Parts: sequence; structure tokens; C-alpha cells
Amino acid sequence: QVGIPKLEVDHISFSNVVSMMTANIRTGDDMAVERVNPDDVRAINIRNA
Amino acid sequence: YGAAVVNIDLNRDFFDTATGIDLTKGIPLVQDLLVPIGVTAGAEQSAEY
Repeated sequence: QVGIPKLEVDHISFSNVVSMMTANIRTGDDMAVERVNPDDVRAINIRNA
Repeated sequence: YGAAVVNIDLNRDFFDTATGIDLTKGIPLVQDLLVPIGVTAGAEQSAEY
């Protein structure tokens, strides 16, 4: 076990293990859902709960 | 000596289109009458009948 920068002294250390994303994360292929609307707006349960 | 099928329509000559009845397809079928409300473009036929 070790100090733990922060939970220990103050020696600002200058080198860490930063974990990062391997490559851009927001590249195209934006989700897209198809929508079907009820076809009667008069036979729409609504009841229960 | 050839006839094929012999249905029993509903005498088109009596139920003339002076009774707004378009009778070809087989069944009666007046146009605007007990139409349903709140439905897509079609749907106005299950009961146009």
C-alpha cells in the first residue's frame, strides 16, 4: 500500500496513470428509434395502475 | 353453356346509386355515414360497410 496522492502530505506529484479512452467516443451511428403510434386514439387502455 | 360461377348479388338494378349504395365489390357500402372518428387515412371502411 502507499501514501495515495492527496490522502497524503502535499508533494504535488508530476506523473500519473491517467486512464483514457482509446479513441474518440462520439463518432456517428446516432441511435434512432422508429415510432408507431396507436391507430385509434379511442381504444387506448389507459386504465390500470 | 359456359357460365362459371353463379353468385346471388343483391340486384344492383334495384339498389340504384340513388340510394348512394356502391354495390360492386360484393357487399353494400354507402359512403359517408356511420364513420369512425380519430383514425388514419384508411380505417374508414371496415365499417363504411
